[PDB]
Amino acid sequence: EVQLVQSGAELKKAGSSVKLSCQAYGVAFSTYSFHWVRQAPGQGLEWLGGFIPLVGKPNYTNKFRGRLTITADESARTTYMELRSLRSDDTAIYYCAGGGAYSSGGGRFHYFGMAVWGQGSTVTVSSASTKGPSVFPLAPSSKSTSGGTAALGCLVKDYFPEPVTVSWNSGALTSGVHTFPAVLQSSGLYSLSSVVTVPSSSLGTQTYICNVNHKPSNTKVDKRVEPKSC
Amino acid sequence: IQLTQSPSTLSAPVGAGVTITCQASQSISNGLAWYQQKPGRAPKMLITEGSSLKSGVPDRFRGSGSGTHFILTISDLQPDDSATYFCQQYNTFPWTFGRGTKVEIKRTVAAPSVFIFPPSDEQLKSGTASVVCLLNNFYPREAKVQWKVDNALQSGNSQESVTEQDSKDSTYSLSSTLTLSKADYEKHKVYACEVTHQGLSSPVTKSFNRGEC
Amino acid sequence: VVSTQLLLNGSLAEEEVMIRSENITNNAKNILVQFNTPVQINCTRPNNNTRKSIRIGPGQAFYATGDIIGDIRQAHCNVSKATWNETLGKVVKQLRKHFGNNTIIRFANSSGGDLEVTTHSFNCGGEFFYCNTSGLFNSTWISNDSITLPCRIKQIINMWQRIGQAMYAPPIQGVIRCVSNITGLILTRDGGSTNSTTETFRPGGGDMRDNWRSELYKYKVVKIEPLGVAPTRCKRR
Amino acid sequence: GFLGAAGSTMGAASMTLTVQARNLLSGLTVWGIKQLQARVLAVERYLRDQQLLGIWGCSGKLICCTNVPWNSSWSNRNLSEIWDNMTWLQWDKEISNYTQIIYGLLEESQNQ
Amino acid sequence: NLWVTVYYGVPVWKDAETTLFCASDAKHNVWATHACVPTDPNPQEIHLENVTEEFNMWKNNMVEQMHTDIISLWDQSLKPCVKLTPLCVTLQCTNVTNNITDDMRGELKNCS
Ligand SMILES: *[C@@H]1O[C@H](CO)[C@@H](O[C@@H]2O[C@H](CO)[C@@H](O[C@@H]3O[C@H](CO)[C@@H](O)[C@H](O[C@H]4O[C@H](CO)[C@@H](O)[C@H](O)[C@@H]4O)[C@@H]3O)[C@H](O)[C@H]2NC(C)=O)[C@H](O)[C@H]1NC(C)=O
Ligand SMILES: *[C@@H]1O[C@H](CO)[C@@H](O[C@@H]2O[C@H](CO)[C@@H](O[C@@H]3O[C@H](CO)[C@@H](O)[C@H](O)[C@@H]3O)[C@H](O)[C@H]2NC(C)=O)[C@H](O)[C@H]1NC(C)=O
Ligand SMILES: *[C@@H]1O[C@H](CO)[C@@H](O[C@@H]2O[C@H](CO)[C@@H](O)[C@H](O)[C@H]2NC(C)=O)[C@H](O)[C@H]1NC(C)=O
Ligand SMILES: *[C@@H]1O[C@H](CO)[C@@H](O[C@@H]2O[C@H](CO)[C@@H](O)[C@H](O)[C@H]2NC(C)=O)[C@H](O)[C@H]1NC(C)=O
Ligand SMILES: *[C@@H]1O[C@H](CO)[C@@H](O[C@@H]2O[C@H](CO)[C@@H](O)[C@H](O)[C@H]2NC(C)=O)[C@H](O)[C@H]1NC(C)=O
Ligand SMILES: *[C@@H]1O[C@H](CO)[C@@H](O[C@@H]2O[C@H](CO)[C@@H](O)[C@H](O)[C@H]2NC(C)=O)[C@H](O)[C@H]1NC(C)=O
Ligand SMILES: *[C@@H]1O[C@H](CO)[C@@H](O[C@@H]2O[C@H](CO)[C@@H](O)[C@H](O)[C@H]2NC(C)=O)[C@H](O)[C@H]1NC(C)=O
Ligand SMILES: *[C@@H]1O[C@H](CO)[C@@H](O[C@@H]2O[C@H](CO)[C@@H](O)[C@H](O)[C@H]2NC(C)=O)[C@H](O)[C@H]1NC(C)=O
Ligand SMILES: *[C@@H]1O[C@H](CO)[C@@H](O)[C@H](O)[C@H]1NC(C)=O
Ligand SMILES: *[C@@H]1O[C@H](CO)[C@@H](O)[C@H](O)[C@H]1NC(C)=O
Ligand SMILES: *[C@@H]1O[C@H](CO)[C@@H](O)[C@H](O)[C@H]1NC(C)=O
Ligand SMILES: *[C@@H]1O[C@H](CO)[C@@H](O)[C@H](O)[C@H]1NC(C)=O
Ligand SMILES: *[C@@H]1O[C@H](CO)[C@@H](O)[C@H](O)[C@H]1NC(C)=O
Ligand SMILES: *[C@@H]1O[C@H](CO)[C@@H](O)[C@H](O)[C@H]1NC(C)=O
Repeated sequence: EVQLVQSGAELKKAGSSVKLSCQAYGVAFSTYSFHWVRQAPGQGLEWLGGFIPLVGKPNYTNKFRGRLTITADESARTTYMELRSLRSDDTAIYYCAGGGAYSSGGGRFHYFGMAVWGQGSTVTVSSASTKGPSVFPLAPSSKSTSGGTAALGCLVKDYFPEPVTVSWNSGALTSGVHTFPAVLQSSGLYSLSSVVTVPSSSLGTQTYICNVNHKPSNTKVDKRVEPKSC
Repeated sequence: IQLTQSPSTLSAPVGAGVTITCQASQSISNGLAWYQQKPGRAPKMLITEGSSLKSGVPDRFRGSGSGTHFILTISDLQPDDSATYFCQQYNTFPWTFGRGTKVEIKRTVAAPSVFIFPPSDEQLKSGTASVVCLLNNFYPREAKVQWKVDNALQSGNSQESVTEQDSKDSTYSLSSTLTLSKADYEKHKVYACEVTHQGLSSPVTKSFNRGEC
Repeated sequence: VVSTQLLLNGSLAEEEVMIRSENITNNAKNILVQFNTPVQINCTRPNNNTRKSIRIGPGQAFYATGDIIGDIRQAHCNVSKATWNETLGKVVKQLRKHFGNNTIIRFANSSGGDLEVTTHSFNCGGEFFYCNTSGLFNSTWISNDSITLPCRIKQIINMWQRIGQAMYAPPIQGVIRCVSNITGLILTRDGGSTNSTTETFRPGGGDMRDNWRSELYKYKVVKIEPLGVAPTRCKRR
Repeated sequence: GFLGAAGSTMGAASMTLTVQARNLLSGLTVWGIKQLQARVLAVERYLRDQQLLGIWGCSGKLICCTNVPWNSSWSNRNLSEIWDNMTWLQWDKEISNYTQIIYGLLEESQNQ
Repeated sequence: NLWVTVYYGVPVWKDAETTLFCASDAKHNVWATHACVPTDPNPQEIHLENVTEEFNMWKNNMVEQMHTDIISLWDQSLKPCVKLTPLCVTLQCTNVTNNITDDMRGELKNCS
């Protein structure tokens, strides 16, 4: 199969430049069309650009003309996107997609869409600085037990910017796990709380650990959740 | 080329079929693709060339049309179909997406499960206290949540977070967080959340007292 | 390289000892064995020979053997005993994948034929050696030193198993020594019927196509057909 | 390079035709005669292909559109699963039955 | 609305037999390597991705050509050399003595 791997999250300043990379596995790089798309928070999709590396002449949207550059490296089989003079509205999730094309002669090329998608990279520009996440274990108690099921979890506070990845038991436990979307406070930082409901009989026998990762600050915290001692 | 997608929102019960219409400002031959996206996930292509079904996609999705009118039809709705659908054209540069339609699932009304929790001691050491009360597996999504600190209503200091519809039973979950300073937390003793739901005959109140398990 | 019963100066397998046969259950077919590591063999003719020229006509000379100065000894080859032990162990281990795990496997010597097919025949610096390999293939296997193979020398040569044309090899002057790699084997199996629990393998050869079939075994030749038609939606203008 | 896209789809292999095109012309007395015949045969094959292309109206081209419509009885697969989920080696094995009919149609369409 | 389009230079091949020629690195040798084409220092090898082929070791036609070439070169190398017709006469032979060993008895003869 064909897979695309992108870089990590990016935090930049206004007026600077940002570069993103996308590496492909499973196809011939020179004859496969690659496209860069973006999605603003709470908005639709916006096709930024795309090209076939063999032709060597990328196509751009007129809105982003003069600010966007798309290049390729066949030796490393990776495509690079450079965006210059970032503004306040450029914080978004950027996707790298791929598709196949053919030729009918005389410079005519026919495409089929974007069958393969990357996982996306979050790009944010603001005046704030990086802040390590703070993790607090939402311990189970008698007030969080209903019908033999007790709800526990972990809350993340005082971190910036997005995102933070939360997992339970290194991904072993997935059923009943609810990760509420992060919200913005007046302090300018984000906060969320990922919870999970488990049978009350397993509280004293099953160990629950929440693993939280904050890549831009390079933070990995494993917090154990236990019933509060009384 | 501009693509108009209708309807903006649509909800149907399990077992019924839905139709989404994509209309082009000018002829694009038959170069249209239908994509599906779930919250917190990259888009996945469903239909290419307008009517050719992609590999690994269930037969329930059908695409048809030509000229400037295309239709996407879901014959047998399933609990995993609540998601955002897009139509895109690739016939001529630049490529443009539609506005998208958020297909939702209609089911029976279910009562919420109410839980509450005071802030942990580690958070209390930082001078900030967050009391969190959660409503689990309640449908529909609309509900009323109120905070009462020592029988006094609190406003302007609570934040509500709602997750998207579940892909298994089509139920919502809500979390209400009340954030205060440490002095405000230790000033009062009794804290409660009151929840009003369509399926609940009376509002459900979950209360606790500071310093008690 | 032209040789019988042993493959010399060839290529080595990358991972294990390779056993190849057109039909392994048919005992009329030969088995080609490719080694993983080579076995060094040292062959020599120790006599100090003299060459004399005799004019047999206008502008025509004949090179005869003169006198041998010193003593006269027999040409021979040496192989390592431990290395041959290890190689035969690997070969029998690979053979036990086609005939069972509890079958006794024994190596015997050749059986009948002319001098070329019953001996390891090769060429060492202008001299044609025919060596007796009864000490190499003589053992049985149940689920510092050296081996000396005596050799003979011949001067009238019939190559390619033909008749009507013979070649005379003029003598070489001085002592002769050569060192080579054994990198393969040619074997044949005896058709033991009547519920035989043992298998006997004997060295073979004679046909030189199997010598160069062990090198041109991973190549094939293809012919390009660069013309195709396909359905598009472009029309001639 | 040469034959590089033999495992790629039909669409990907349509952008490297010149690589195969170039490697068809230059890329005792007993042995001397044998080698000469090979070169003469290669020249003859190249000239026959060029004459066929010229007769079809496609002189000096690598990709050539025609006026002959595609009969659905030759193949029913749509363009999405031909140019994107198929190689030329598989396509030849499927359309080997109808090749002569298509060639005759091309000739008689170009002549008329 | 589909039309036939012609592509010249597609990566398709078939099985065939032909005459391969000899090359050697760049004087009196039985196999006339001097008469073969010089070999390039760095040959090209193109790995065909996603390609599965069928091979048959025991029905390869390169072996027959190699056998024929070796035999022909051996026969050619003997043309300009001396014929030994007058050597087919009656020889008077005696056993060889003077420092032979036990295993070398009767292996050499002194013939006039
Ligand atoms: C397997 O391969 C090995 C390695 O290639 C090979 O061993 C080599 O054998 C040759 C032939 O006997 C040796 O070359 C000879 O070496 C000495 C020193 O030069 C001389 O006896 C010979 O030169 C004389 O004869 C030539 C013939 O015309 C004259 O041109 C020259 O002027 C001399 O008069 C000849 O070069 C070579 O040294 C060995 N190599 C080693 C490392 O021992 C072996 O024979 C191959 N086995 C088989 C079965 O083919
Ligand atoms: C045609 O052959 C190529 C290789 O010659 C195949 O590409 C290979 O596809 C696999 C799919 O799993 C790739 O593995 C993946 O690689 C990375 C790194 O580990 C990661 O995404 C996954 O964990 C997985 O291991 C593999 O790297 C890739 N090989 C190359 C050289 O790119 C291709 O799949 C074959 N095509 C078909 C249709 O079979
Ligand atoms: C390989 O050789 C074996 C014999 O060693 C062949 O099997 C024989 O098949 C014939 C019929 O074709 C039977 O009458 C014999 O009894 C079989 N012999 C044995 C020992 O079972 C086999 O067909 C050969 N394989 C091929 C592919 O030709
Ligand atoms: C092969 O090995 C034999 C035995 O080692 C060598 O022949 C002679 O053997 C005697 C004892 O039997 C030793 O004293 C001699 O030193 C050996 N000769 C030499 C020249 O060392 C024989 O030489 C070996 N042949 C080869 C080609 O290596
Ligand atoms: C064949 O002859 C080679 C030399 O031509 C022998 O290799 C030598 O072995 C001796 C004794 O172990 C070592 O001291 C030398 O250093 C070796 N020389 C080289 C160049 O490696 C080899 O042992 C002989 N093989 C047999 C089976 O007799
Ligand atoms: C295979 O080995 C056997 C057994 O050593 C050889 O048979 C010997 O032949 C010689 C004459 O050549 C006799 O003097 C011996 O008595 C025989 N031995 C036995 C046990 O009968 C046989 O010649 C060898 N075959 C070959 C070398 O082709
Ligand atoms: C090949 O070697 C074997 C083993 O050395 C020879 O068999 C011996 O032959 C002699 C006579 O040449 C007999 O006296 C021995 O009894 C035989 N040995 C055994 C174990 O039977 C065999 O003859 C040789 N082949 C030849 C010389 O052609
Ligand atoms: C081979 O025989 C010849 C004679 O046919 C021997 O040469 C003669 O040897 C005797 C005794 O030493 C001399 O007196 C003569 O002068 C030699 N020459 C001739 C022409 O008669 C020769 O020594 C024999 N060689 C061997 C190895 O036995
Ligand atoms: C014998 O094999 C060794 C090890 O592979 C190799 O280095 C050497 O060149 C070979 N010798 C001959 C004479 O081919
Ligand atoms: C060689 O392998 C093929 C399968 O790849 C098998 O059918 C055949 O029997 C094998 N031959 C031998 C001699 O092991
Ligand atoms: C062979 O004899 C010649 C001529 O007498 C001599 O020069 C040479 O050293 C001898 N070679 C040996 C004894 O190995
Ligand atoms: C050779 O192998 C045989 C069979 O295993 C063994 O009995 C014999 O001792 C070995 N010879 C050696 C190691 O010299
Ligand atoms: C033969 O024995 C070996 C010992 O390693 C084993 O791996 C193999 O499976 C056995 N083969 C059989 C029982 O057919
Ligand atoms: C064959 O092997 C046997 C058993 O080791 C041995 O006695 C005999 O001498 C060998 N024959 C040879 C080496 O010719």
